[PDB]
Amino acid sequence: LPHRRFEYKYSFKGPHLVQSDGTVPFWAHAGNAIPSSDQIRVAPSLKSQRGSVWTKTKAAFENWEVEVTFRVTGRGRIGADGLAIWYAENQGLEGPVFGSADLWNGVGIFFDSFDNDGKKNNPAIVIIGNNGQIHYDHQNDGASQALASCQRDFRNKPYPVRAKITYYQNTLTVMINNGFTPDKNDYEFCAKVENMIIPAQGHFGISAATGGLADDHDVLSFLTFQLTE
Ligand SMILES: OC[C@H]1O[C@H](O)[C@@H](O)[C@@H](O)[C@@H]1O
Ligand SMILES: [Ca+2]
Ligand SMILES: [Ca+2]
Repeated sequence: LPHRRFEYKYSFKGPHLVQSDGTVPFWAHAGNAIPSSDQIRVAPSLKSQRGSVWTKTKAAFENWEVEVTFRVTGRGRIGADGLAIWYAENQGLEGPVFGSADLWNGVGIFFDSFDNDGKKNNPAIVIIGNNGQIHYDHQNDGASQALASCQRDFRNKPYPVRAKITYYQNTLTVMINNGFTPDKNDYEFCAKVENMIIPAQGHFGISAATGGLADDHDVLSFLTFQLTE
């Protein structure tokens, strides 16, 4: 078991998430994301929305863990498009990849709500690495570019869904609390990538998008911990 050190500079949470100036401390928000005291609505349930929130400053942790609490809520059985969790060399405040910049250097964990390839494998959670030379394949839900994935339904759960994403000793693990209980700590293994290399310094990010179909994409909290052996 590795030691965890909470890092506030790379985190945000309620109940006073937003500053009077409408800014969230230590983070930058772009597009149509709305920051409020309880939560940030990265993408609203309106057509064609892009939202992102990124850390202002880079983090340089050999090992790290991230816990994100989010709600994806939609009227339909089918919703779009999803939310992305980022660790990349540069801020991807705006762009076509779930509200963020494409051709990133780093890893994106995509919570893809919409089955763009008609394989009936969505919603899905997809880990996609990148060195800045790959154009994300939105039409194929990046099936061809995925390092790992699991099928998990994060839409319309009674409690907030929690994602625990750990980078420790070169291994990237994603644990999911699928929001069926009031226990914060009930986690189920979703996917992992072994022996994976990512940039020494990076920005943490969360982004969401909509198209023809829209869901409200909400992040209650983003928590970052440095990890040590
Ligand atoms: O929102 C779902 C779907 O809506 C439209 O069909 C397009 O904008 C797609 O890119 C998007 O995936
Ligand atoms: Ca998709
Ligand atoms: Ca699919």
